[PDB]
Amino acid sequence: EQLVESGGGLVTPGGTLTLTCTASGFTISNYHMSWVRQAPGKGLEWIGFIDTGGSAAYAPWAKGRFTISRTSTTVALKITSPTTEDTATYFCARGAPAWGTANVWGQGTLVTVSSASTKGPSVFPLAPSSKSTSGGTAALGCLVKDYFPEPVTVSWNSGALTSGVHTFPAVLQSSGLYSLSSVVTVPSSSLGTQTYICNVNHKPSNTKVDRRVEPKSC
Amino acid sequence: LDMTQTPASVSAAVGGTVTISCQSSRSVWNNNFLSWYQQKPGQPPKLLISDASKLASGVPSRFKGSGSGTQFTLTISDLESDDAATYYCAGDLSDWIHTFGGGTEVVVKRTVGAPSVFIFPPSDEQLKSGTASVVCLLNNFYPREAKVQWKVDNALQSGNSQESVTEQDSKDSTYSLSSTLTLSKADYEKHKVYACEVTHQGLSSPVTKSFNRGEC
Repeated sequence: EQLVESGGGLVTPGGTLTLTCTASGFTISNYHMSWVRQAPGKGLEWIGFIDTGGSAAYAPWAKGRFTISRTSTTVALKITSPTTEDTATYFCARGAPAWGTANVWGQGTLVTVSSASTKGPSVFPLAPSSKSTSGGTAALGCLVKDYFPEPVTVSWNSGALTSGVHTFPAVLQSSGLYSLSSVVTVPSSSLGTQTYICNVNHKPSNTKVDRRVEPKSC
Repeated sequence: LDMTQTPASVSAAVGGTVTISCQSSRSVWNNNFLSWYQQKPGQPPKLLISDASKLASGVPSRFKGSGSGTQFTLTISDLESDDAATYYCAGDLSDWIHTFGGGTEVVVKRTVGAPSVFIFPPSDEQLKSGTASVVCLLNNFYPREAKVQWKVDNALQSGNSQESVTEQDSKDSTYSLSSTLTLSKADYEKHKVYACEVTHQGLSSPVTKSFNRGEC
């Protein structure tokens, strides 16, 4: 049983965006469907739901600004006249949040309300060294700089390297662009032998970057 | 609030017990239409319990829901490292009032551990573009609070750094932190000694990692 969300992304203030969810492993028309949002760093907030007949109910704050609809195979959420306060991750959730049928949620899609343009990242090495090794263990990484909007994903060696990896939450820079680092600790004795490549994906700009990170020739 | 969830944060060591409370403004539907969720970073929340006490599929019995009417409790026994997460109750208060509690962070208690510290110079690639990012990594420490001070030729740097901290690790219950100092290429190349000074409960005295610009 699975819900797949789509339709998110960047939207100009006052514009209009629509999110859609489809179902796998169950029949979506047999259920109530809710929409729930979560602003960055905040808690879950129920927007509304729709019954099997197509009748929708909303939270008091959400009325007039959100429209929930459904077809035989989909459920959708239209966002009317978004402000920056509507920037959030939106989830489709089966049933209603208190109900036993709410064990199936979509992965969530980020809606960013902004007039700014999409921009792909530059990826820079965080190179291992003498100032970056302790006890036989070194650290290295990638600095993923100046992208918009969120999100970016980072893997190492195409997912083969996961132990000791830390990918940090993005920070919003004063420029209005995001930056994040991903690091991993490795044996210092491996730095000449083993290859370390961070795989960066910024789907909003359809940008993919592979950056090999090695000690700097100095 | 329609739903009042307390406390904001709760903590126990592995094997311990934590207790989370939720009170609704009026009785939930059927006196038990109350659910509990667990949420980790980058993920949707996962249903633990519905109907006040009924375990969702795949959820261990150490998650115990109790209560009725307006007063509900989530008791997590035999706490595991992977229980580090934020937890929410959700209620159906009739009249189509569907609402979440404000959430409770669960911190897994752990032996105090000092960070391993690493400093990274800006890449030549980035410098060509006119900006220099200097990064200091504080790796695998506990508890969460840590202080980073940047020094450039022993001048304390203020207002030109930003930091980010990871979630508590699901296996070893540590945190990691990155701090990034931003300078222009011109400012960077006018100075020699770049130092990251770290203060943490697991350290008897501050730890400093440094590099000299250009040096191997």
